[PDB]
Amino acid sequence: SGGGGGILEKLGDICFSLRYVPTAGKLTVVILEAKNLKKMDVGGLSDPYVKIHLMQNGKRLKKKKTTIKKNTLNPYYNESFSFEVPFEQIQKVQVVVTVLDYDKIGKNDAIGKVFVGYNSTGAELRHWSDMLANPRRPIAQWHTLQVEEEVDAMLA
Ligand SMILES: [Ca+2]
Ligand SMILES: [Ca+2]
Repeated sequence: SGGGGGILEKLGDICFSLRYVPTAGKLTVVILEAKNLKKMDVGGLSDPYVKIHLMQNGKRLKKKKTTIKKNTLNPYYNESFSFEVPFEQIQKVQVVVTVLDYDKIGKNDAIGKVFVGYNSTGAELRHWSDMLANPRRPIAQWHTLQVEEEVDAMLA
């Protein structure tokens, strides 16, 4: 129950898999696809890419990013990323997933973001809990993107 703050924001959705291997402390995130993204270019669509942050206690510990897909609101990525998180800390971290529009000049604006892990709620918490309940098993799930203002207030 609960969560769902981004549902009516109409920013789009992201699908990714999570896998956690406790013995090795290996956390794998595969960015699969996004859909229904907000348009971010005047006269056009968006040039989306995805950033992943590992966080704890308001600090960005590690940063990864996908390739950029041009001129689409429904990008497919299928790009894998791994992090090292010891089992004693896996219930105390966040994985933050942000979709942004690439612009050749100017700060790349976020479309929206979500996080899973500590302090996550709703479908975000469910995905994380499913990951932890099933060591070594990759679990794919869709998430609704939420405005950065809101998500960042929860992460800070
Ligand atoms: Ca733009
Ligand atoms: Ca752009």
